Amino acid sequence: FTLIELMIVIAIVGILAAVALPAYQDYTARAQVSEAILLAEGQKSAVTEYYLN
Amino acid sequence: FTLIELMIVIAIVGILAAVALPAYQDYTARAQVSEAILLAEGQKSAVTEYYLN
Repeated sequence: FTLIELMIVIAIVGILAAVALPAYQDYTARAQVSEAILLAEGQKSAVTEYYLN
Repeated sequence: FTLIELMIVIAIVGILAAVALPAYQDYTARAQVSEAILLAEGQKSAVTEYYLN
């Protein structure tokens, strides 16, 4: 008898595929969301520039 | 794990927008306040001119 050793595999086979993937496509999103933010960084002072002058 | 690298961005994203902007719209004001002063410069001697003669 070994099957419970196979059972535990197929328990490992059914993986979670952690929410630490989709919370980190949401924070990979935070990466390229930031890529949008880093654009905004340029306009921060330029928009400001119009706003002040 | 990298998120603290994203955290620190969004700490950089929330910028100060330094008071060295509004203290220097107040001193940009000092520029065009001076533009009013540089007008006054002409009247300094002309007002004086009436005052003396």
